[PDB]
Amino acid sequence: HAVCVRHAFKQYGSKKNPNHVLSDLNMTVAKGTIYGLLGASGCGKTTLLSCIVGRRRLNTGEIWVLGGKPGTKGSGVPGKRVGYMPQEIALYGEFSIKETMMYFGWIFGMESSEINERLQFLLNFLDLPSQNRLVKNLSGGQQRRVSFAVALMHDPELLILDEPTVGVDPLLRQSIWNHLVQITKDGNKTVIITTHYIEEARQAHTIGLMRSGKLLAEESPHVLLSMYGCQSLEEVFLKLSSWGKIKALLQKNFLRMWRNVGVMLFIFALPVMQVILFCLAIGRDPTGLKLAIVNHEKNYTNQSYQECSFDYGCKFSYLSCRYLNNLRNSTILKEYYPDPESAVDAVKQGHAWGALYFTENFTDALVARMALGKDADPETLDQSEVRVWLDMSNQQIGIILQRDLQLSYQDFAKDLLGACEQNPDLAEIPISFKEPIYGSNKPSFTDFVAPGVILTIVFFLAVALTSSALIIERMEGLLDRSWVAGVTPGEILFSHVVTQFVVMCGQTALVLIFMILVFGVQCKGDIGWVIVLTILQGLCGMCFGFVISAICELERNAIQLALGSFYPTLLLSGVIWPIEGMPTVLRYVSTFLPLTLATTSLRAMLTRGWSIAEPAVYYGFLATIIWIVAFLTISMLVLRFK
Amino acid sequence: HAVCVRHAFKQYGSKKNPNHVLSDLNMTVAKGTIYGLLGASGCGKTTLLSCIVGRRRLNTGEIWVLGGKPGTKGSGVPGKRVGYMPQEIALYGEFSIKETMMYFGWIFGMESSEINERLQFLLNFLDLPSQNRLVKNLSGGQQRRVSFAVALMHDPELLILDEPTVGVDPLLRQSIWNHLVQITKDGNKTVIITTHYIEEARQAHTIGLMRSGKLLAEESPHVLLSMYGCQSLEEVFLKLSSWGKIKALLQKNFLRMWRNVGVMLFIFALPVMQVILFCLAIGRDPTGLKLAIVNHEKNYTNQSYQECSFDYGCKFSYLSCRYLNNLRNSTILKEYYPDPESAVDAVKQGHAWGALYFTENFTDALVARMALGKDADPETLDQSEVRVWLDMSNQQIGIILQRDLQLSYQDFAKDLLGACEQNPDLAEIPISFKEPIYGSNKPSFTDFVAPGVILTIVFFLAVALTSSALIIERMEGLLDRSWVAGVTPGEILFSHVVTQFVVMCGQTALVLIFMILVFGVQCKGDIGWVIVLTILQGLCGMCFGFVISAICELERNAIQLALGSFYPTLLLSGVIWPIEGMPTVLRYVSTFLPLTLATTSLRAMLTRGWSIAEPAVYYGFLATIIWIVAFLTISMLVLRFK
Ligand SMILES: CC/C=C\C/C=C/C/C=C/C/C=C\C/C=C\CCCCOC[C@H](COP(=O)(O)OCCN)OC(=O)CCCCCCCCCCCCCCCCC
Ligand SMILES: CC/C=C\C/C=C/C/C=C/C/C=C\C/C=C\CCCCOC[C@H](COP(=O)(O)OCCN)OC(=O)CCCCCCCCCCCCCCCCC
Ligand SMILES: CCCCCCCC/C=C/CCCCCCCC(=O)N[C@@H](CO)[C@H](O)CCCCCCCCCCCCCCC
Repeated sequence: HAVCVRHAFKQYGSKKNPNHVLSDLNMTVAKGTIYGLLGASGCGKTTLLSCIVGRRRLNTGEIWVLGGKPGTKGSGVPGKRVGYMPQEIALYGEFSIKETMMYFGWIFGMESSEINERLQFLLNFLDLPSQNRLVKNLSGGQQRRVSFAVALMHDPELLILDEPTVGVDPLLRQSIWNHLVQITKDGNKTVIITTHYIEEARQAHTIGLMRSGKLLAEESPHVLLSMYGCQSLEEVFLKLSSWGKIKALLQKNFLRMWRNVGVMLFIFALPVMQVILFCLAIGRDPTGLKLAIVNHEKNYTNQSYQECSFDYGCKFSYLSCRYLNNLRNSTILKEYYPDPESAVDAVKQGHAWGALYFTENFTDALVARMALGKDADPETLDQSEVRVWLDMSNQQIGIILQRDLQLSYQDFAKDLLGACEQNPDLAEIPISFKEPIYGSNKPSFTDFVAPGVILTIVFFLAVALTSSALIIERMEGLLDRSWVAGVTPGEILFSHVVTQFVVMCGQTALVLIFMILVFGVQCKGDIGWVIVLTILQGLCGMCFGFVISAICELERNAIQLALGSFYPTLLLSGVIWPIEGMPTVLRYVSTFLPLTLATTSLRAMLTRGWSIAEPAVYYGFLATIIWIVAFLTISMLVLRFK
Repeated sequence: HAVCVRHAFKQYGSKKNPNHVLSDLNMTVAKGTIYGLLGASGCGKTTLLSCIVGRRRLNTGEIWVLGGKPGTKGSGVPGKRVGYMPQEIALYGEFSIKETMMYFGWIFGMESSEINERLQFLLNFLDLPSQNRLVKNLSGGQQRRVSFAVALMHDPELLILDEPTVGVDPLLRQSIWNHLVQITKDGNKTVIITTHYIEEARQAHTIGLMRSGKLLAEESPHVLLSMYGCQSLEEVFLKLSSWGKIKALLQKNFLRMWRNVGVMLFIFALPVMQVILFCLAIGRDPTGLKLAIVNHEKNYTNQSYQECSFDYGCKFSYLSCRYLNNLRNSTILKEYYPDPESAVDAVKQGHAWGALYFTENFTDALVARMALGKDADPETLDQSEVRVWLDMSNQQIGIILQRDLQLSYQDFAKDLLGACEQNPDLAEIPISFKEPIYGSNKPSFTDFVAPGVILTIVFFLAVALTSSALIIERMEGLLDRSWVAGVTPGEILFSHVVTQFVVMCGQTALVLIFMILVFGVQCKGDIGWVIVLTILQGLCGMCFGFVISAICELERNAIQLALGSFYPTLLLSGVIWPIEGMPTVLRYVSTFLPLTLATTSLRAMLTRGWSIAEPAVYYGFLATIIWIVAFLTISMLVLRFK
C-alpha cells in the first residue's frame, strides 16, 4: 500500500468566491503496480500530486504515503525515496547533461563513482546526444527526456511522473513503457503517472478517472471496459451522469553566473567603470575659463598678444600688467579686446565669461590712493578700480571666477609692499583664517560625494542580484523541484547568503582599490571599519531583495518597485548635496532612511579620521542593524499570508 | 485545393549543426474536408503552419494556399480569409471577453452589431462564463476556450488550429468536433487540425503522418487501417519505414495602461515625486550652521546668552558685539564658550563649525588701527584681528562660512564709516564687481541642475516603456497573432509612436508645471521652444528603445543593457557638474553623447534667455535630430541579419 487518501477536502478562495478544487476523495495506490490518473483538466491532478509530495496541505482528511504523513517524520517521501518529474521543464540552463546529473546525484547523497554508470545507461536508453552539450542548446523534446532521466536516476521506490510522454517518438514511447513495466515487476517500485491522453494509459494496472474533484471510477482497464461494454477507454470516460547538499548548491550558484557573460559584466565590470567615470568628471575644478581683458595702458595688437612688460623692483611702472601676472594661470585664459563695449559683447555671447577693463589712468590713480589714506577724493576712487562684468548664470563657475580675481589681488597687494621693505601683514582683512581643524584650505567636491557613491553601488547591486535570482528560480519551478529532493529551505537560504557575501566582497575590494589607491581619495580613518561598514550595507541591501522577491511574482513588477525607491532614496540621503539644505521637517524624516546615517558615518571616517567611539560614527552601524532586522521581519510577515 | 505544398525544403541553424525541418514535403488539402497533421514533435508541424500562413519563407519549393502564394497580394491569407489559433495562448490580459471580441472584430472589419450575435452564440456553445470576467482571471482551460472562440467569430473559409483540445472536457470535445464536422459539410470551409492526439484525430477526412521532415502516408483513416491491416492508428504509425485597424490599436494601447495601476504610478506619479524631492533638497543653501563664539569683552552668562549691547551712533564702544550684529541670522547660529581652548574642543567634535575668539582688547586695537594706518605696529595688527578656526571637511558648507564671515565685515566696515560722516566707497577693494550680465549676484545650484533633470526623466522613461512594450508583447506571440489577422507592420509602428507621443506629452506638462509654476525656477527664454526640445528628447529616447528591443529577447537582458548605458551618460553629459571639469580628451568624447549638447542648449534657454538663432542653442536641436536618425538606422541594420 503505497499511497492512501481519505476524505481529502481542499479549497481555494477567501470565502467570497471559493473554488472547490478537491472534494470527497478516496484513492489507494497498491504497491508494485502502475497507477494512471486520467483527469480532464490539469489542475486537480496537479493539486493532488502536490498534496501527495508534501508541497501543499489539506484542509480536512488524511494522506498516508509510503508509510507516514508527507513532509514530516515517520517517512522519507521528501528525499531520496521518491522520484518526481514536474509538469513543466524544471531543469537548470547553462548546464551540461553530465553537470545536471552530477548535481542531482550529489543532492541525493549518491557517490560520484556510480553516477557515471547511470548516466551512460540513461544516455544509451533514452537516445540522447553527447553529455557535453548544454541543456539550453537542446530542443524542446529532448529537455523532457533529460528531465525523465533526472527523475529516473537514483532508482526510487515511488515514481510520480507528470506526462512523461508528450511528444516522444513512438519507437521510444514503446521502449519507455517496456522499461516502466519491467522495473515494477514483483518489486516495491510503484508508478503514479498522470496524463491528459486517455488512450496512452491502457498499460496501467489500475486506472482512476478524475472529474469535478472526485474519482468517478478506479479499477483495472480490462474490468473497466468489460463491465461497461465500451470498445475503447474514450467511450468509458463519457459519463453523462547538511554538508554535501550545501556544497552542491554552492557549485550551482557559482556556475549559474559564471556562464552568463551579461551578468558578470553587470555586477563586476559596471561598478569599476562607474567609479572611474565619477572620479574623472565629477568634483573637479573648471580649467578652460576665458576672460576678455581690456588694457588701455598698452597698445592693442592681437586677440592673443598684448606685450605686457614692466619692472619688478619698484617705481610702480604699470601696475596693470603686474596684477595680471598674479592671476591663476590654470583656470583663467586671457583674451584681449580693444574697447570696453566690445568685451561686454563677447560676454553676452559665448566667447568669454567676463571683462576686466583696466583704465589708462589706473597706474597713476592707484599709487595716489594707497599713498593718501582716508582723505582720497571720489575721483581717484573711481579711476583706480577694476570693472568686472561677470556671467553669473553658472553658480560653480561664478564662484571660481570671483575667488580667483580676489585672491590674485591679495598676492598683488602683498607683492607691492614687501618689495619696498614693508610689512606684508598690512594688506590683510582683520578676519584672519587660521589653520583648518579638519581638511585643508582647498577642499574638493569629489571627496564629499565619494562616500555616498561607495555605499550606493554596494547597496543597490545586491537588491538587483538577490531579487532576480530568487524570482527566476521560483517562477520556473526549480525551487519546488529541489525541495522534493530533500533540500530544506534553511540550506537554500544559507547557500544564497554565502554566495551573495562573496560577490559583495569582490565588489567592495574593486571599488575601494580603484577609489583610494587610484585617483587618491583620502582615507584618514581606520580602513578596517570602512570595509565592515561597506559589507554591512551590502547585507542590508540583500535583505531588501528578500522583501521585493516575496511580494512581486513577476519579474517586471519587481524592477519597478526596486527603481521606485532607488531614486527617492538618492535625493534624501544627502549623497550629492549636504543634508543641511533641506527644510527642518524634511530633515527629521530623512535621518530614518537606510542610507542616510550610514553615508554620514562613512564620510566622517574618510574626511575627518574619526574612530568608532564617536557618536556620529557608530550611529551608522546601529542604523543598518535595525534596518536589517526590520527588513527580515517584513519579509516573514509578508510570507505569512502569501 | 485549399493548400498545395510541393518540394518544400527548409534549413535552420549553422553549417556545423544543420537542422532539416522540412525535406521534400508533398501535401495537398482539399476543400470541405477536415485535415489532421499528426507528428512526433511539435516543431516541424509548427514550422509548416508558419510557412502556410506566410510568416516564414521556404528555401526551396512552392506553396499555393487559397489561390496563390502566401502574402503576395494574389492570395489573401493574411487577413479575414484565415482562422489562426496559435499553440500558445496569445491573448491580451486585463481584457474582458467582450472587449477581446470587439477588438478582434474591429481588426477584421466587422460591424459592432453582428459581433454581439457571434459573441452570444460562442459563449453558450463553448460554455464560457459571463462576458464581463477578465481574461487574466480565467483558468487555463477557459483561456484556451476563449482563444478558440477568437478564431471562429469572423467565419473564415480556412481554419488553422494548433492543438485545439489539450485539456477540454470530453463532452465539450464531442460538441466541438460535432460543430467542426457540421461547418465543413456541403461548404467551402476547410479545417486543418494539428495535434499530438493520435487517436482523437480520427474524424478527420485525411490524415498526414509526419516524420523526419516528410510525410510517411497521407490518406483516409479507415483506408489506412484497411490497407496496413492494423486495428488502431498508433499501430499504423508504429512503422519502421485601413483606418479601422489604427483606431482599434490605439484603443487597445491606451486601455492596456489604464488597467495596470503599477504602470500608471511608475510613469505618471514617479516624475511628480522626483521633481518635488529634487526641488526641496538639492541646491538649497545650508541654514543650520553653528559657530562657537568666544567674546572676552563681556561676562560669560550661558551657552545661549551673552548680552551683546553697544551704542549705535559713534564713539566705538565695543565693536565686537557690533560686528556680530551684522552677521546673517539665516545661516549662522551663535554659541558662547568661555575659553578659546574650550571652543576648539567643540569644533573637534560635532558641536560647532568654527570659532571666532574676539580678544579682550579688540575695541582699542581695532580703533587704533583704522585711525593709524600704513604704519601700525605689529602689536596692534596682531591684537585687532579675529581668529577663525574652520572645519573645512565639507566644501559647500566651508564656502558658505567663509563667504558670510567676509561679507558681514563689509557691512560692518561700511557702517563704521558713514555713521561718522564719511563716504562708504572708501571701504571697498579695487576689484569692483559691476551688475552681472546674466543671472544675479546670488545664484542657486538647483537652477544649474534643473535643465538636466528635465531631459533625463523624459529621455530615460521612454526607453523603459518602449523596450518593455515591444518585448513582452512580442514574446507571447501577440504580434504574430495580429499579423495573421491582416495588421501590417507599418500600422503597428505608427500606433505605438502615437501612443508614446501622447504619453510623453503628459509627462512634459507635469514636469514643467511643478518645476516652473510651483517651485519658481525662472524661464527667461522662449517657453515654446523649451517644450519642443523636451518632446524631441522623448522621441530620441523612444528610438533607443527600438534598438534595445531589436537586440534583446528577454526582459532581464534588456534592462541590464538599458541600465548599462543610463549610468555612464549621467556622469558624462554634465548634468550634476559643469562640463569644464573633465579633461580635454574626455570632453571631446562626451560632447557626442545624446544628452550632452541638448542639456547645454536647454540650460542657455532657461538661465540666459537665448533664442534659437544662437549657435549654442540650435546645436542641441541638430544633435537630437542626428541621434534620432542614427538610432533608427541601427535598428534596421540589426533586424537585417537577425
Ligand atoms: C545612450 C546610448 C549610448 C550609445 C548609443 C549606441 C551604441 C550602439 C548600441 C550599442 C550597444 C552595444 C553592444 C550590444 C551587443 C551585443 C548584445 C547581444 C548579443 C549577445 O548578448 C546577450 C544579451 C542579449 O542576448 P539574448 O537574446 O537576450 O539571450 C538569448 C535569449 N534566449 O546581451 C546582454 O545581455 C548584454 C549585457 C550588457 C551588460 C551591461 C553592463 C556593461 C558594462 C560595461 C561593458 C564592458 C564590455 C567589455 C567587453 C568584454 C567582452 C567579453
Ligand atoms: C529603501 C527603503 C524604502 C522604503 C522603506 C520601506 C518599508 C516598506 C517597503 C515597502 C514597499 C512595499 C510594498 C508596497 C505595496 C503594494 C505593492 C504590491 C501589492 C500589489 O501590487 C501588485 C504588484 C505585485 O503583484 P505582481 O507580482 O506584480 O503580479 C502577479 C500577478 N498574479 O506590485 C506592483 O505592481 C509593483 C509596482 C510598484 C510601482 C512603483 C511606484 C513608485 C511611486 C509611487 C508614488 C506614490 C504611491 C501612492 C499609492 C497609491 C495607491 C493607489
Ligand atoms: C533590477 C533594477 C533594480 C534597480 C535597483 C538599483 C539599480 C541596480 C544597479 C545599481 C548600480 C549602481 C546604482 C547607482 C550607482 C551610483 C550612481 C549615482 O550615484 N548617480 C547619481 C549621481 O551621484 C545621479 O546623478 C543622481 C540622479 C539625478 C537624476 C535623476 C533622474 C533619473 C530618473 C530617470 C528615470 C529613468 C527610469 C529607468 C531608466 C532606465
